[PDB]
Amino acid sequence: IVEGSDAEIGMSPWQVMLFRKSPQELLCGASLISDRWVLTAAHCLLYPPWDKNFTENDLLVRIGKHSRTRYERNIEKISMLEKIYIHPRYNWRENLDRDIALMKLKKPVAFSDYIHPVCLPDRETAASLLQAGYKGRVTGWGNLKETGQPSVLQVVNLPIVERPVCKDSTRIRITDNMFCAGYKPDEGKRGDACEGDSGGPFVMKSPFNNRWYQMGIVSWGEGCDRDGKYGFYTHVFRLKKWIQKVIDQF
Amino acid sequence: ADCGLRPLFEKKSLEDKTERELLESYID
Amino acid sequence: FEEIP
Ligand SMILES: CCc1cc(OCC(C)(C)CN(C)C)c(F)c([C@@H](Nc2ccc(C(=N)N)cc2)C(=O)O)c1
Ligand SMILES: [Ca+2]
Ligand code: NA
Repeated sequence: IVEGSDAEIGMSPWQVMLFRKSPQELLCGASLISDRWVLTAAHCLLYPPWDKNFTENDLLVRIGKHSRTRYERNIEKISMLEKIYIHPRYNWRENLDRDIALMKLKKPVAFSDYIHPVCLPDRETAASLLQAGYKGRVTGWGNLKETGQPSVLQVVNLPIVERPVCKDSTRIRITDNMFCAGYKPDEGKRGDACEGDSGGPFVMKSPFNNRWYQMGIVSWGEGCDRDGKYGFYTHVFRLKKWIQKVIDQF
Repeated sequence: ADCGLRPLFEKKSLEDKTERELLESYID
Repeated sequence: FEEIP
């Protein structure tokens, strides 16, 4: 996260760290959506152009974390993966269209002060909140700058951007399964996700029921926090039928 | 049933330092 | 990263 701030304790209790076993390193963020299921970006697990193809045994999921590098004894929980499910129409060839995957945990994780699931939006939530200017929140342990690494989870609040402005900012083809967020040059304020943040949540707090909903997944971007560029996010609601299908079946 | 209600915030009626920024942006 | 047990 570039130009964000340190999270408060328990500020993002759905935050999950995707952790590579060997070598030991941060792969991506992710989010807890029940005691058994974790949501992340497909590209965190599968990206053939760069020979990325992680299997269940390659990684661990770390939940309840605040510190990036510490083993947070008596606080974080480490879970193994039973199965990965990548969207069958995930487009890694071109533009990361449908950049979404689910991970089933081998065992249910116990909820605590530091571990608690986020809500997924329904149609009405999404219609009400997914509006240009409306702000959401992005969290992660990724790079502090495009060109280093945080001590603790970082947080930034960013406004959703009008679709034509998103389109006009890039040569990449933008689909309905994506939205973009970030401040405009004329807006003065800064902030963005960066390397290491992909797969993490873009959340909004409903003013109707005071619940946090995950509207996006950190997906892609060109550099980090550049003027006239915006972060791109997987549109969770648009892909929710897939999410439901997978959990209902497996 | 309890999704998106944080033990250390919503559940005990405490607000985090910047959530009000989000509320102020939800204008419509 | 600190070692995990
Ligand atoms: C491992 C696969 C991968 C693919 C990415 O994009 C692919 C593509 C074709 C959409 C464009 N590419 C030229 C960046 C990509 F951005 C990443 C990239 N993800 C990323 C996400 C958000 C931001 C931001 N908000 N500034 C920046 C970077 C990364 O971690 O390298 C990773
Ligand atoms: Ca364009
Ligand atoms: Na920018």
